[PDB]
Amino acid sequence: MQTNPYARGPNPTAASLEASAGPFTVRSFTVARPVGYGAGTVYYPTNAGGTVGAIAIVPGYTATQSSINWWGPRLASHGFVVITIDTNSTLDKPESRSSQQMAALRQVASLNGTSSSPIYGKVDTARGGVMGWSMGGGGSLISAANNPSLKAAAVMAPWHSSTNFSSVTVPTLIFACENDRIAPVKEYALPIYDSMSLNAKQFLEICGGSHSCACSGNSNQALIGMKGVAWMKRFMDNDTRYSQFACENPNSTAVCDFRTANCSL
Repeated sequence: MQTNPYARGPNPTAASLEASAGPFTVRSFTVARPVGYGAGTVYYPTNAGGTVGAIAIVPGYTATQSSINWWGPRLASHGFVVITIDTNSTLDKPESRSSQQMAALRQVASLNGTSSSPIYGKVDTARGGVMGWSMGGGGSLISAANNPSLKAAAVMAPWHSSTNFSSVTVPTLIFACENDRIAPVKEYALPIYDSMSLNAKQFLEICGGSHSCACSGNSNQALIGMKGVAWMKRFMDNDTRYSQFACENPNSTAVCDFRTANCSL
């Protein structure tokens, strides 16, 4: 029997985590009046078996929700309320993306207390997570720095005007793309990872990836999805059942570099 209040769903295996969807049934609606950000889509489970944490995903420079949508149903199907946003302007900088990301999390908490919302009472507004691609990745790390109460972060090919994230205390997973030319691994992703000192962290380089190696439609949704859901489950939920999936080398040929620190089983 489970003793962790935040644990949801059954014992996972690599198979169930590598699938395209988890145990729960996902529905999705469109925020009719976004507050603090451009637009948004809310993915959520109908049968999580209790309230779940909320995750907000921000796309990159020039990009929109379609570049990151594949995360919403994948995460929500495993017991999360996921909001994929568009920014006020696709040119918004990483700092602005942090504000809009956090605003998207606040709106999800507002909607949680709205009787007409489909996520009415389905979100534990005290457990929030941040994700993003490229400049949205940089904005997610900024969100973690400014908001240490967030429970987890996971970013793809992160870009920011600075690589100094030594103050981040939130557990942060970084997907890096080997052949990234817009945010080269050895100049952004990896220097960002090594900078962090006060958190559990993981750096996972996808072999032969371009800047969008983790975007919607990539050929590694089994691994990147397994590791993203595992990380969020492990740290947003205290789900030690996901400890090995989150903390250990997946020994996958799709990975060209793996590093992790302070990831406790």
